[PDB]
Amino acid sequence: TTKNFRLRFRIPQYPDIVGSRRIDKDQTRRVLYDQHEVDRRLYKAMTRDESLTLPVRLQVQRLFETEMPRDSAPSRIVDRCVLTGRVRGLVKFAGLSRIMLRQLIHYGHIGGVAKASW
Amino acid sequence: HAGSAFMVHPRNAPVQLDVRVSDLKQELGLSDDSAALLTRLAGPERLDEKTKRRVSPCWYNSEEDTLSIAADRYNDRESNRRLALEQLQALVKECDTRYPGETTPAKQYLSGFGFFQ
Amino acid sequence: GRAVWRGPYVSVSLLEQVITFAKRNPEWWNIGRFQGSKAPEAINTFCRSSTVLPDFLGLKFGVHNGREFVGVEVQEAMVGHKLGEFSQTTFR
Amino acid sequence: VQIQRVTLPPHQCVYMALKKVFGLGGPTSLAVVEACGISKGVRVRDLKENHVQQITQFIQDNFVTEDNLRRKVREDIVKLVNIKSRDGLRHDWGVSIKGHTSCNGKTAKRLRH
Amino acid sequence: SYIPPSEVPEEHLKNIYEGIFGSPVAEFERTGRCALAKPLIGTKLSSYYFLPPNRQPGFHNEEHEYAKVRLMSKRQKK
RNA sequence: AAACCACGGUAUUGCAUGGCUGAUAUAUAAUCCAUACAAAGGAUAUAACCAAGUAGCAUGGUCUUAUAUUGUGGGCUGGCGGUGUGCUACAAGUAACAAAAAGUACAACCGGAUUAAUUACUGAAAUCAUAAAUAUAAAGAGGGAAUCGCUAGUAAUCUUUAUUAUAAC
Ligand SMILES: [K+]
Ligand SMILES: [K+]
Ligand SMILES: [K+]
Ligand SMILES: [Mg+2]
Ligand SMILES: [Mg+2]
Ligand SMILES: [Mg+2]
Ligand SMILES: [Mg+2]
Ligand SMILES: [Mg+2]
Ligand SMILES: [Mg+2]
Ligand SMILES: [Mg+2]
Ligand SMILES: [Mg+2]
Ligand SMILES: [Mg+2]
Ligand SMILES: [Mg+2]
Ligand SMILES: [Mg+2]
Ligand SMILES: [Mg+2]
Repeated sequence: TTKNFRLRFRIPQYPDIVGSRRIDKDQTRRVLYDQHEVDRRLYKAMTRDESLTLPVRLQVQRLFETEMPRDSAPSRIVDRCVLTGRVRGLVKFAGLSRIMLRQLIHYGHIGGVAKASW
Repeated sequence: HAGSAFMVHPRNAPVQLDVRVSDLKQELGLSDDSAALLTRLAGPERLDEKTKRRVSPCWYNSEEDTLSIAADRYNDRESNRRLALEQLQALVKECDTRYPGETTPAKQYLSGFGFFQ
Repeated sequence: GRAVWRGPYVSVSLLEQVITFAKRNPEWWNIGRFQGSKAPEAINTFCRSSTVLPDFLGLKFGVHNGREFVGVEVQEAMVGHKLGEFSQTTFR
Repeated sequence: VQIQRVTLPPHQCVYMALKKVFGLGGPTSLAVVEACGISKGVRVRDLKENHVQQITQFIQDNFVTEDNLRRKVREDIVKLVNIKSRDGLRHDWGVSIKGHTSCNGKTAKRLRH
Repeated sequence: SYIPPSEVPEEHLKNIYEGIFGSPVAEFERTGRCALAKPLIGTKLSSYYFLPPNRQPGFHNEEHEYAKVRLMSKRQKK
């Protein structure tokens, strides 16, 4: 029957194969947001434009639900580690979790980043 | 930079235009009133205290007697130069019209074109 | 709360439910509701974040609380509040 | 000197003394005295009968005072209780209306209505 | 009448300046310009994850090869 | 969603394991901060008994089409008691307000908790988020047995920055 293999990475910089969880669904949301980004911005401007009458702005408000899915909302998107998919402990400037980042730094696989003391 | 083949650096597009007021007055024969009005329109540079980033497209420096214009509206280096040159001509046209002065070959050349406006 | 100049918020799904209800019972909607007759039926909804409007008067709402639809009949004193303030989710 | 049946201390400034009225505070008391032509340098013992009458008339026309203010607040709370909203139940139970108060909710417990 | 350049209203100077270089956007306006003045980040969000193709033409799938060795290294199931 | 297929699992055993970490901490240093117009003090590194800890990740055994993958609302914040780590205060006016009438108010008008009405801001959505302002103006007058930190630019006290849609004590 059908199969859906877990997303895993085999890289020479790490002695073990690295597995991840739940990156496909978050990618689907990011694509949908880009799909409806233009229309969302137009309706945001109209609903916060005081020169328009309230009866017209109320009708525009209903377009946020009838003309686009709820999963295109930018507030429902989270940043996961690109290698493991973990949400908590993420280091944004590198895109990796603190667990993976620390080990890679020790072996010089992150450009310019080294231990500090002062 | 290492990522040149994957993304265009955002700082390639901006351009700046500088002109010395004393030379500009001599070339176009601007009167004293016209020069004074031009300086007032420009004014000193304004930098936001939150980031210390210049936010004034046009400003005047008294120590160097220089009028500067910054153009970064578009993504192309050349398109910003075309924008900056047009804006400089607009300022000259406004100041000259209010306070007409001497006539010079440069002023006659621009007048025939119409200041490209 | 929501800025007053931006108007009240009401869900599109809730409005469609009321519109269907009015079509089913035109006589009560036009006349009966004002005399004081009770609604012939109830409307179940999940819209706990919608505001109660003056136009919702004499209607019976079954508001979901996680397990069942708790009945809520709209009174004049309830206008301006959310439907979720009259349907309790926790029990002691 | 008594305004709204509240005794004002004689040695205190007028704008400071008026804060003792239920329904007037610092900012509002200062407005009342200045509206009547009294600055911050005038003390209660320096007032005359005409000055007191002007203050009393001004307050009654512009502000809601002790007894009417207390009634208005209570009626607001009672309406919530009868509506049976989330806040109304909390008022009836005698506990705070905040989300997480299982660790520190003592003040609302001793100030029940 | 002759108006000296030093006695021109600031309002007229501002209109000339903004008519040429544009009108800035204030912190809290209700004209609907703040939404349209923000940059779009549709592409930046959708190119965040490291998702190389499962099968690269001309190369072996090391993850697929890794799985096969694991199955052979232990006893079969059922 | 993958075809001489590499199904999935936040299911279980940390007493079957890898990796990583808590746990003795003096002394020393071709290391770092600072230094160039006279100086002081720190940081980092230095092999563990403890079957100590481990649904991030990887792994042997056992279990499971599905103990998988998904939609809407609800819960993790829950009317009660105990208590750890912090912030804000009060005895002690060396306080409080402040743009000095070389001052102003008061004599804990010191303290700023709780609740009512109102408005702004972010967001598709704000009763159960935040801020401001008006009214309201609570406990607290230095705290039992007991107990913690530190020995000089240190304790104490004050301001600011960063991680960082809105949201730090
Ligand atoms: K704290
Ligand atoms: K104590
Ligand atoms: K210190
Ligand atoms: Mg008072
Ligand atoms: Mg599960
Ligand atoms: Mg162990
Ligand atoms: Mg053990
Ligand atoms: Mg331990
Ligand atoms: Mg355990
Ligand atoms: Mg859900
Ligand atoms: Mg928790
Ligand atoms: Mg004191
Ligand atoms: Mg005070
Ligand atoms: Mg004292
Ligand atoms: Mg007391």
